[PDB]
Amino acid sequence: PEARAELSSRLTTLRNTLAPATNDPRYLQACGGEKLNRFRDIQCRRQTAVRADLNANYIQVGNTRTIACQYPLQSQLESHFRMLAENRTPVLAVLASSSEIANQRFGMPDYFRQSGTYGSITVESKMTQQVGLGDGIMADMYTLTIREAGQKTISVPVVHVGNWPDQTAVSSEVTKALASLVDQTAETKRNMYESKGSSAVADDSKLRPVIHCRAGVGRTAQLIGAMCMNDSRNSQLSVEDMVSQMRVQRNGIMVQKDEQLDVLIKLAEGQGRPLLNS
Amino acid sequence: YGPEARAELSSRLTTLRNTLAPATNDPRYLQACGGEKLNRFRDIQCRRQTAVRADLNANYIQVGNTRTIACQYPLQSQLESHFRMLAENRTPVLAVLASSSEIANQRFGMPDYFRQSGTYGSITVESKMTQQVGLGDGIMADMYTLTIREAGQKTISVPVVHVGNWPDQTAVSSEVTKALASLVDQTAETKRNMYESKGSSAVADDSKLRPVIHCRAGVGRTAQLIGAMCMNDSRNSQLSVEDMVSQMRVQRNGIMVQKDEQLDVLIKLAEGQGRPLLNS
Repeated sequence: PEARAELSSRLTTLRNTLAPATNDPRYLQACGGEKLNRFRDIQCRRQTAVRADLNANYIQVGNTRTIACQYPLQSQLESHFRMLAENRTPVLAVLASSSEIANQRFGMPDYFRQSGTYGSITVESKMTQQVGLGDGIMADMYTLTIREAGQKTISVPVVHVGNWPDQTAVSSEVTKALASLVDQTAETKRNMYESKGSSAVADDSKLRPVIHCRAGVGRTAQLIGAMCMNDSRNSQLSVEDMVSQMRVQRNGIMVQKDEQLDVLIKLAEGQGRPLLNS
Repeated sequence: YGPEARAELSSRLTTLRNTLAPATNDPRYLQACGGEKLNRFRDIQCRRQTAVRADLNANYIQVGNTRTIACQYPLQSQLESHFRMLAENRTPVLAVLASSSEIANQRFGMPDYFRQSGTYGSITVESKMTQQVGLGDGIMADMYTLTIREAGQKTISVPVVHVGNWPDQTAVSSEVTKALASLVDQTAETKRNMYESKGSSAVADDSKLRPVIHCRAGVGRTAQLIGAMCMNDSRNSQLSVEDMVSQMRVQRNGIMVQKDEQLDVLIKLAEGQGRPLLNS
């Protein structure tokens, strides 16, 4: 009760500090009258921005490097597939469910289960299997081939959690299962780039897991937090440090709901990881 | 816990299971009287000593402080006796752990007795669904009030917690199981206190006001929920996981905790409490 409440106070204060002012120099602004942020108040830390036209950030919490982003707006699809291609994406985790995707009010393009042409990019996907994660939650696996004029064809593994519960929170147990599936798909594809001699492997802003739910601050932060607690080398980090690093690297809302922070506390607890600093 | 301790736990439990295996017309197990099918599955029998009625495959279980009734899903021909058990028991909560998909598969012969209104010999029942409660990971408990009316007898209302979308394929995590054990306890606690303010004589009877729990055979998911309910009680602290599964098996049959995945939920919950797995 006590330490959790204190953890919330420090994170609320940080959040308030990070709040976006009008045309805030810390946050990426829409250059050119195109809509950049899907939600007016979930903005992109400029400094860690991957591209000027996407609301997406490079995050690194300890040893864990990922890209967290919002679900791309229809107009952002070509830049979004360019980000996935240049990054040589070892795994793309989509945490928005099929019910969310299919509800047109939300305007979330089904870009990875269909084949399409986006400016100069042609993509096609193939479903290869479903993997159970626990409690009936299933990850549907797809191969996304991105082809571009004059450029190489890049294949991106997609882990889609098709039936992520729209109502309840996902347990820490299913979250750890999903973090582990995401690391193993990433490890495998990374070793394929390595055996083919891609320069990609030497460049630390490449081969990063790309993770997004709808806005890229709730579920996204739950999974990234779990992937960090999973890598041994992150031993020294408290929950206070991890959420803090995510917030100053994307925006103040990373780990948006209490239900998401409780999953991070449960996992921490199971490791003897500290919640707070001191 | 350690792979080693878990493996030893499985050895002790397998030996007990083999000690308890039913011989032909075994005196420890309830035998079908006449040409009436008693057992929904012929290998999953009913311990005679703790049996509730001679015509049901259902047992009184008491692990430490926790008293429940575990039964198989009643066969069509057992529905009147089943409703009599639920009424005489003054059942505070009936937890049904078989999903809607299982119930609707006619090959399985599982009568949908709690979501419909019907007449079974002299008993008339009716249900009303009152609300769904979310347990975690998209699993939902659908709540129903079952009213059992019988000629010359009182009308009794049984709260039903139905886990409508219990996953048919995977195991249910310890987190959702803990959420389900707690809903069941709270529903029971409430109906128990209504009988108490009304002055029910039943609250002093230790064979009454027991949670009735059943899945399909009443040995797998049933054993998972009952183990969790025992661990939610402070007076059961001294008991290892070996003692709880061993008592359940001697009180019903030795298939209680039917799968390894069921045992692993019990080990995860145990671990989170610093409860021991083994005895010594």
